[PDB]
Amino acid sequence: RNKAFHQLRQLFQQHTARWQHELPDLTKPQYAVMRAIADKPGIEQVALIEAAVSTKATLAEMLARMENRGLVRREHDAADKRRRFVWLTAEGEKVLAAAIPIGDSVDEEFLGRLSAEEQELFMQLVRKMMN
Amino acid sequence: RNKAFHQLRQLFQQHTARWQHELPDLTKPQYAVMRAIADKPGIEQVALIEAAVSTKATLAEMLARMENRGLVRREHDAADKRRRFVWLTAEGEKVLAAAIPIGDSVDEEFLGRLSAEEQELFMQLVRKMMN
Repeated sequence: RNKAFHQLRQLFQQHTARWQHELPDLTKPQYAVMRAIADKPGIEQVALIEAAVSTKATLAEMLARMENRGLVRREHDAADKRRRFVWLTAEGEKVLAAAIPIGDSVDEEFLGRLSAEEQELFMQLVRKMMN
Repeated sequence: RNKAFHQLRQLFQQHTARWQHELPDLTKPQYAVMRAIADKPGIEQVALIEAAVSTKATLAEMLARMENRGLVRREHDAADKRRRFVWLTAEGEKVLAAAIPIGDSVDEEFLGRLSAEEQELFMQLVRKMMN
């Protein structure tokens, strides 16, 4: 179709499908969460919605499953047990470190068909469409 | 993040969220299916996976729910009851015709921040990354 956002879902689904084959137990939302926890340990669970793209509900179920698999650990505010702080466990660290090159490689199967200038320009368009 | 595909999911989720508010009972996959049935009535259910971006399973559940709401109707091959042909009902026609301007409008909140040349160029990048 000639619809930009239809072709967008085409590209996004192909990337997701390749991601699923390569990382069957770590989806892109789960991977992004873990990336965001690594470069900000103790990040607030609420601040992790922007840093990972999600809703409060989806992040809650995600973090529960990751907590259930020993990938992350969480601590609460003593004054407001609603707010939570999230860290990556040593097991989660190992999972994340191994997944980064695989994710980069899945990105590269698509980004690699673009020049560095084209990749940068794709990024400025996507950012201009958001802000 | 500086990751093109992370920002892609950012843009795609914002568009989906606005789509959900405007068309709560017609998701983008459901809308794309209906568009593809309109300009090819009697299309084979299997051929509707490409024309709508989906898996066989997701399309089956989608078409069942749409059939259950009288939006589409289906006929089978007499020699192979597995294969199905899909049409839009008159009620589905009305739903589709009303949804097209709303969808275009949701697309426009993002595409409108781009010049015609920028929109065309975003499309060539997305297509170059797929083929």
